[PDB]
Amino acid sequence: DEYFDWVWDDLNKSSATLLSCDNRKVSFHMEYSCGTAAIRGTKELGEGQHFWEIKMTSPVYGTDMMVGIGTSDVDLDKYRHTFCSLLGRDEDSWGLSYTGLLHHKGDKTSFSSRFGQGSIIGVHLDTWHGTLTFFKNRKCIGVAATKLQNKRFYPMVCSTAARSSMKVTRSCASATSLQYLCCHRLRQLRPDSGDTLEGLPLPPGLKQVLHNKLGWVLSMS
Amino acid sequence: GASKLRAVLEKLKLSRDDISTAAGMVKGVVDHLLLRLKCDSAFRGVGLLNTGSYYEHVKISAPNEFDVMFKLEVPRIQLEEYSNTRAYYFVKFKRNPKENPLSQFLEGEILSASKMLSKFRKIIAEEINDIKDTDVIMKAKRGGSPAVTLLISEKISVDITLALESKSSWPASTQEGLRIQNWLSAKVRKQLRLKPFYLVPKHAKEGNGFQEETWRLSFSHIEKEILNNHGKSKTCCENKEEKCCRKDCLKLMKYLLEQLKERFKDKAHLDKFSSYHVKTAFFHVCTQNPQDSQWDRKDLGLCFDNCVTYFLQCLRTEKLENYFIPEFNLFSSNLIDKRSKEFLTKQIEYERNNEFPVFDEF
Amino acid sequence: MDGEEKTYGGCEGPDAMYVKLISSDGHEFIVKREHALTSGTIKAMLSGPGQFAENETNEVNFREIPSHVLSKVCMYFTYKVRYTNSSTEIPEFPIAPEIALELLMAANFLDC
Amino acid sequence: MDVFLMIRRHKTTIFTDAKESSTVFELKRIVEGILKRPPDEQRLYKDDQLLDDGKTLGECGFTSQTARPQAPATVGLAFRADDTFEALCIEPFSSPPELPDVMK
Ligand SMILES: [Zn+2]
Repeated sequence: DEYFDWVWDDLNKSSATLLSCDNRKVSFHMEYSCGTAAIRGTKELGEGQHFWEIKMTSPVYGTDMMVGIGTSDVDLDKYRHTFCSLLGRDEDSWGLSYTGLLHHKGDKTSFSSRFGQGSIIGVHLDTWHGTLTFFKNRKCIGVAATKLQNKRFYPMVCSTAARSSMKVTRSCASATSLQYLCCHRLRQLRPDSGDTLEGLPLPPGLKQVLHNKLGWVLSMS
Repeated sequence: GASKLRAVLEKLKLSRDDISTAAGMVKGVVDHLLLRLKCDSAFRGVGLLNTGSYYEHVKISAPNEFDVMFKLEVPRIQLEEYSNTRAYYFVKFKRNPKENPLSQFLEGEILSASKMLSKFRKIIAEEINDIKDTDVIMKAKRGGSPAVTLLISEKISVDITLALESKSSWPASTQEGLRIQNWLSAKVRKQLRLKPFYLVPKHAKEGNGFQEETWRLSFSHIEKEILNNHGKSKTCCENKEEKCCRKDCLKLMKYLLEQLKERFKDKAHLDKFSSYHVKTAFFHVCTQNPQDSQWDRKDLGLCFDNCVTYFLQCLRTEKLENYFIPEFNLFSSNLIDKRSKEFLTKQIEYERNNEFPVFDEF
Repeated sequence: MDGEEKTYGGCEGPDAMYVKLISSDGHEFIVKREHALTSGTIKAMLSGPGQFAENETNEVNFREIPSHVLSKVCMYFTYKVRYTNSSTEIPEFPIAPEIALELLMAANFLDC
Repeated sequence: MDVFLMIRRHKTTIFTDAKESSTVFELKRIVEGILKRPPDEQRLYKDDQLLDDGKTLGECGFTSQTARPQAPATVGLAFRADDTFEALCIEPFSSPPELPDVMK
């Protein structure tokens, strides 16, 4: 895969987590687990476009394990000694729980089905129009948030299972261009087929670069 | 991690046979007590509520502390509420021809459970010395309902309780309970709705004192009956392929609750919780999910978690409704302190998030 | 705002504020200076020698781009120059899907 | 406040962002600033109907509602043919290709 674009912040993480494999794998509570533990990303998403998906490796359990986005105004170690959902508790953060429910602004909205060990979850972000999209097991679930203009964000994950970890496998970014918007429009006009290159004689090089840029768009509907 | 749950299940299973080996001693003792009571005039009609299963066991890891419940049929009575509790009742004898089981306990206009238990103790003490092939000692009181405690030699201990019975129709206070219609269809609901109900004695207490003479509805036989015939159809678990794991998920939770109390026995702050609360929550859960397809042997995991999540949410919201009296709130602040409630929430969540560390000591 | 003076009426020389774009079919679209500089090819070619003179004709002809494609290019240019870093909610860019199926070749042909 | 509009004549097809309170004569002034054609020589129309130079675009039916970001309203422009109305020199755009069935 193409080199990932950000790591979990070495200087910004809760007082109970260890990081490994060039920080690609983050591990939560290798002993007592007596509170919530959380981390942020290093790169800011306020400009351009972004996309990344996270692969799970450990059995799921506990109060809540959630993947989402938020600002830097939220504190990490405020729940160092308490079991709680940190993501989505305030208007400045969002979160999707493994139980198939979404947290935002301190409320709960059921969004999708549950997932656990071995599952792959994908998130698509479009800051220019301020819309956010979630993907699961290389399938489309649906749009979750919109009207997020002028706001700056970092990616966060929160955990509460001991003996458990999460692992970012791919991280890339791109700028707004015709290779973004026109191909999204084409996929909206070609949702039935799994592949979109069929019937298109366009050069293989631009084909491969548009894979590396928006592979899900050509392979998702 | 269902491997640990299956392993502890087998470990609990392997000690099943030792009960019947020692059951003969207690069988003989309760038989001698039964004949002794039957020669008396006060309790000429006392019988056995579970013939063929003549013992009841409350603790899942206490093969030496038996429990037995004697039934005592009563022909015709009238009941009334106490200060609008909707779970505690009085009793009265309304009209009968010349047939008096025992009216000498009638004081004022209430049959006296205090005198009931007072004579009940005296009969047991005057009888117990008659046994000569086994040393038996009768131990002090521990509660309103288990007013008698019987200890055999040193190991076997039994507490005896008594209950009344009546064939009259169930009162209107339980009209909305037992929402089984979606689970086992209304036909079974209607036929079990005419089986008798049992009134056990239980004192009422307040800040300025305690009011001793009060009764309470009991449904242990029906509670066992649904669990015995849990299947949506007659054929559930009748073949090796269709087995369902409804039964194990309750004995699992009893063991957890007993273990937590054992580990925190010093401060005694968790001594107000029993297995009744565990059983009620599981019954609510299975009413919520009546389909048999949700209880396959493979998973066990989502069902145990649903049980613990339901109990946790009930504990947080301070709401727990009795399965037969839908208005009764056992978790109300009148009975259980919020301090102990939050203590138990903290402990249960810690165990859930640490993957039940207490089960590893076994 | 009205009656802009600029002390000469413009800066059509080294700071050419209007440049002229002719399509293959003859359709003519004007763009402001930063609109022209947005496309890499236009800003690269405008940097050529002699093009900074006052009398140079600020004209570019696209013999390979028809009217509709050039119109959509100008549309995107105006959109991005006006609501760049927009504080208010940014409106969508909906084109009819029977007419916008070909805009892919515009990106790599014009380097925009 | 500015409104997104567009002005077209023959080859020319020019977008504009004049303020709503501006006048049609101000549109002529802008066209003069762009292509050195004096306001007097210019003539503006809507659809194919005559218009007055003193009227404002607000009363000419062009407002922010017509200023949709996806489609600014079109304003007709004409250059005086010596002394009279010039002919319809507008040239239609190229035909669009037919979409195949598998995108249908
Ligand atoms: Zn079954």
